[PDB]
Amino acid sequence: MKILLIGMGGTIASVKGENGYEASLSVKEVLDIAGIKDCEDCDFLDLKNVDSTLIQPEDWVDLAETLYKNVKKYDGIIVTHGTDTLAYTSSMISFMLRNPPIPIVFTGSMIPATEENSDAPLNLQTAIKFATSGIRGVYVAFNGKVMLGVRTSKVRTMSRDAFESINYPIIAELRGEDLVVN
Amino acid sequence: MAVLVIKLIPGLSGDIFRAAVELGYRGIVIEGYGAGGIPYRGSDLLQTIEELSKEIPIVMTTQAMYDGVDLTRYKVGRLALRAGVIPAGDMTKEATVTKLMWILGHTNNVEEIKVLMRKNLVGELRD
Ligand SMILES: N[C@@H](CC(=O)O)C(=O)O
Repeated sequence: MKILLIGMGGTIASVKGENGYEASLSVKEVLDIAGIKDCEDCDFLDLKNVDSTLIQPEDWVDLAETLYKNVKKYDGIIVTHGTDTLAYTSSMISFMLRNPPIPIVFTGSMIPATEENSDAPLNLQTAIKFATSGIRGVYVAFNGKVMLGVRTSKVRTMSRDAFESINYPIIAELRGEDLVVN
Repeated sequence: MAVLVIKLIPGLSGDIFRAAVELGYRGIVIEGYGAGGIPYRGSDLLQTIEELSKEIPIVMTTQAMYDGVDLTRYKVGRLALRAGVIPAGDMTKEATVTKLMWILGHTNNVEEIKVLMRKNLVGELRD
């Protein structure tokens, strides 16, 4: 029923203005530009709005605390993040937030939700579908797959299928409106 | 919580590892070749590690993307074990480094840090 959406920034939130300058959308706007109608009874919470390259270890302590104070209040959490360090964060959170009572799903995109053929809609739709499953823990949703967050690495830099589960089966893969086990 | 991750290349020396420990780095990850190991000739690397391994955690992972590490597979690996190197097993590189940082965040007992890196905490490792 009840989903919390925490924003950290990244390419998913990106918008280039008419000038060298770079602007960021809030997590609420991302969802709406991605064209997500489903998400209902969904809250938003914008922790950061940076390129994930800037992430420091202190940023993780912030995120951990926030998550630890929301895990009882929600059935599912989604965290949108830049792809550059997405897997660093998901791994670290898995260690910090030892035993999560709910699914916590990290996602992002290689193409800003702004543009056409963005992978944002698929990623978010996937994250949300898994945030509402029964399955507690830390995960990455990307290119239609759900992967254990502490077994995920960025494997490609200029390509939709950017993340893989390493030496560990995919938790679930999308197949229409159905999340299939592995 | 300061960790240095250095990629093994042919002829690399232990020089920069002494420097890191002097600089206050509390942990070091080495990205080895294949299933893992250390050169026993061509550099002071192995002696440098046999030295610093007892003082700070020294972790070995693989430069390759899939299949992870096994220091029992080769003599080059076995030597690295004898020198006190902690294997990363089948952990991702992201898991290996964050796991280390998190452990160093509340302990410095190399020997303890070592049993921890070899234990499956959250589903990150086959132990
Ligand atoms: N440099 C970007 C890349 C991305 O999000 O795709 C970031 O990680 O914030």
